[PDB]
Amino acid sequence: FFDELKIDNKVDIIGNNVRGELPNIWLQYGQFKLKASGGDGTYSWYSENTSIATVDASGKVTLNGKGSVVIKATSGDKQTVSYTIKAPSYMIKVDKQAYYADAMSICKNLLPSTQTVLSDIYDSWGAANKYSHYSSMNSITAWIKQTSSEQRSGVSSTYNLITQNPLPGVNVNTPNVYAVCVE
Amino acid sequence: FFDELKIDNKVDIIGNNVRGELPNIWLQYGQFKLKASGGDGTYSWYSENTSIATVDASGKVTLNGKGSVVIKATSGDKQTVSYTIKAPSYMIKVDKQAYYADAMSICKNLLPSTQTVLSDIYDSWGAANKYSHYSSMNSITAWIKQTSSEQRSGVSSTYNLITQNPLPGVNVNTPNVYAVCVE
Amino acid sequence: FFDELKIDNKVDIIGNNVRGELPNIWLQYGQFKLKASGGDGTYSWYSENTSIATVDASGKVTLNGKGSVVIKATSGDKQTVSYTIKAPSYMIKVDKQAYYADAMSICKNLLPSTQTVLSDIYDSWGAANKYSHYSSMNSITAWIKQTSSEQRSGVSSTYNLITQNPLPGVNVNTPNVYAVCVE
Amino acid sequence: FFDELKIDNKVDIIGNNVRGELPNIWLQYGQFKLKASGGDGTYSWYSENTSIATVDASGKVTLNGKGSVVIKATSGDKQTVSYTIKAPSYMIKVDKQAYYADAMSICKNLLPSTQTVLSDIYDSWGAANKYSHYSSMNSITAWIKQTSSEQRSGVSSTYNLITQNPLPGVNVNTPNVYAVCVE
Amino acid sequence: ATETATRDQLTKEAFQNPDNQKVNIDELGNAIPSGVLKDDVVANIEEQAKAAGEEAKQQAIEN
Amino acid sequence: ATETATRDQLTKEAFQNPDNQKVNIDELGNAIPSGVLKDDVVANIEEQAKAAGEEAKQQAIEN
Amino acid sequence: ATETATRDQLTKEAFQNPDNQKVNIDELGNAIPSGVLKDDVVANIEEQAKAAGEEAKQQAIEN
Amino acid sequence: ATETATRDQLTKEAFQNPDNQKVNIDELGNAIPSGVLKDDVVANIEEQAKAAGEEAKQQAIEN
Repeated sequence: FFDELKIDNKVDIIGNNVRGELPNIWLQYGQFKLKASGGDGTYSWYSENTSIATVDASGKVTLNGKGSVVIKATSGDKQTVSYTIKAPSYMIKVDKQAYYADAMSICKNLLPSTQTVLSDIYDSWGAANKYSHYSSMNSITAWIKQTSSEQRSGVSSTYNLITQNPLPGVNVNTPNVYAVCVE
Repeated sequence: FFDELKIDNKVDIIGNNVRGELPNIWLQYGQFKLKASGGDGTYSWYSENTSIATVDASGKVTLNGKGSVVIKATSGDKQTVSYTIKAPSYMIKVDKQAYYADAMSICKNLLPSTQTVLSDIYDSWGAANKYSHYSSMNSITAWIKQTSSEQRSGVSSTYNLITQNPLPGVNVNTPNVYAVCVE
Repeated sequence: FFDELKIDNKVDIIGNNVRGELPNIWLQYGQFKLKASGGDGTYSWYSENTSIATVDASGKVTLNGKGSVVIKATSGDKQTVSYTIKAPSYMIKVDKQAYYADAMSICKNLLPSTQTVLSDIYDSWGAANKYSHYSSMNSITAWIKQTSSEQRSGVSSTYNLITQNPLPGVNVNTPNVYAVCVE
Repeated sequence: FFDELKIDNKVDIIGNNVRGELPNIWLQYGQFKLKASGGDGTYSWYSENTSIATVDASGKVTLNGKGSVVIKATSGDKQTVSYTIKAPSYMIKVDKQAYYADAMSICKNLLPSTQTVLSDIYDSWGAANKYSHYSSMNSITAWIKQTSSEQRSGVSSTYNLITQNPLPGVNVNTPNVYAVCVE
Repeated sequence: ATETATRDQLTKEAFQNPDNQKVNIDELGNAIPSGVLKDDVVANIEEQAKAAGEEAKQQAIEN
Repeated sequence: ATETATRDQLTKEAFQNPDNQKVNIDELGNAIPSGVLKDDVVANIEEQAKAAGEEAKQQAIEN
Repeated sequence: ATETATRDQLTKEAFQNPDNQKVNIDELGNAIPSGVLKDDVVANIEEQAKAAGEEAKQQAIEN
Repeated sequence: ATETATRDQLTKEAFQNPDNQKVNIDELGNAIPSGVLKDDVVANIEEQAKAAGEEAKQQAIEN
């Protein structure tokens, strides 16, 4: 007497209890939980491609790479469907902390092009420490590719993913600054 | 066919979804919500003394002064009971922002005696901006009565209620610092 | 069988073997020798006024003051005549050595008005040390009333009677400088 | 009826009316006058060697070089004799004025070895300007080979032949200083 | 020279205004006194003392 | 005097180490370069230059 | 200030030219280094350092 | 450095005492202010400022 199965479109955003659909931009290892309904009562989730993504027995998802992928939800009464996770423009990835000089190096020339970037990730996914991969962290301050202007003063600005906190004119050689890349 | 009435002991802490009993220490204008049960189905709350406290049609409480007081919950079927709010050791109150010199003045010699104070308020009630009176605020940094040591360097340390963020050695003349008193 | 007596007009200048007549200007204690002729063979000299002048048994004269005076030459055969020494414009007198400040004081405002003064005394009488009162001296450097010009630089110039040697711009406080007055 | 001829031993010292015998040390171009007596009445002087010396029709002698030489005095009645001028230890010669550096050079390492030298020349012959070759000069200041001591301070002392005037510690590069050699 | 000091006084006069100081970050994304001047401000200062030197020289030469 | 400069060099040598600088707070509880030295450090520096002055004097007096 | 040194360098730059030094006299009418500058030259120098001070101030004030 | 000035003050403090100044001679064998210090005195001074520099450094290093 079971019902059609189906993975709810809107997704749950672990990072900020804000229900909606997957964002165009991604915070690597970000996390959203999927919802199933009808058929059996149990539900089993699995992901087409593991690199790009993953999910635990509950729907909590962790994006671990850039690209597209599909999640298969199978109900205990052999009823299975897929939810497609389509690639983003860019997906922020956090490498090791280091002076802007090498930040720009680490992240092979790919550093956030402007503050108007990470801000979005935050506005969207929220505080990085909300997610599993982070959480055990209270600080993440990012490099933002210095503009010739602030280039001359030998500095650049930052953004703290876990806290926003924009800081202008920073020593392009201060310790405690993560080298966030942009894929 | 109604049931005995009764205001649930444990209280809800607006500021951090942590359910428990009222804290020994208070953040003025802090907020906890009371729970009623049995009798009629409606519930009407009121507070013995308005100065010391207040509550809206829902149980959300706002402490507005130091002392003890009682909350009366009356069910639509004329069934009424009281919940006692007993005075705290001290209750942090936020006056206007100003140099430590006058901070200690504003707060008539009563400034937090040590960091080990506001920390508790936070640990307990949480981020000040969670509450109505605040919220529209992203920063509250407090004075902490300089120790002779840091007295000599003409400075003192701070705590940001809305964010913790302990800062040592601060210009005892920096703007943007609230003068938190202690009753 | 003796001859008319008579004191030769021209006078001998102890200070520079230059024979001529007494100079209009005088170097106090300067010395000129008078010549007698005819009558007896011996000769006795004497001076009307001792202050203003003096002379030893030989004709050597020493002027010791300002004014006019007469020298009486008497021959051993009671034949006596007079030679008149008439006052000069001014007669240089050497007081004690001291800073220009007091030089001008010592010499009650009367210091040489210009280099064009002592130079004459020299040109005329010669090296001060030639005379008895001096001789045992190798140096005499004089003050010359500073011109407003060199007044500003706090200095003045000098002349060394015993040696000429003009020195411009001198410390109006150098030791070893005599305060020559001008009567 | 003429008398034996003969050149008086003692010599006249042009430079200081001091009669005595030729000095062991010489001031080049110094001048002494010889005295003849007896025979005829006229007298003719001549010098064996012209370089080393010379003499005018009067006996005035000018030494112009180092060595020994003889002066022949011939009376108008063909009576002739010689006066021997024997070489000195050293004979001071005045080269051109220049910095000690080159003074010591000009005078091929031969500069007065000490003040105790020129002093003698003076004490003996007197003021250099007394003699023909000089006279038209009021100043002659000499180099004295700096002692290691005053070598370190980069200086040396001097003596003014025409005036004595010893000056200690002099700029080994001051202009107006003659390079007196010593043969 | 003279510039030596014109250096040390402007370098210090600079640490009076924060906007000349570079900023450094601590354990928790907090800003704190780096202890350095922005390359361009120091740049200018150096550029000044030199000139001020070519002052008390191009002028110390009053004979 | 000489102290004049010993002042300006240590005052600047001080803004090399943050722990000498006072701290100021911005709009959002963030720490930032105040632009001042802790009273005691400046205190010491002043206390030094004076002494250094009583050096090139109690010594400049080599005759 | 800054003037402090502008003082000491011109005061020394002055003892390079004799005609600024006062003269003193020894035992025998001989001229010798007094060890002082003519009131007016020192006067000017002082008058300068002050001005040079009202320079790296009326200018050190570049914000 | 700091030595820069320790230089200029002792160089000037030196022209206070004649016996440090070299002497020059004029037209008539007269002594006059040369305008220079005896190599050894200047020598020492230079030798001092350096040391005084290795002072406010070997000491400016109080953290």
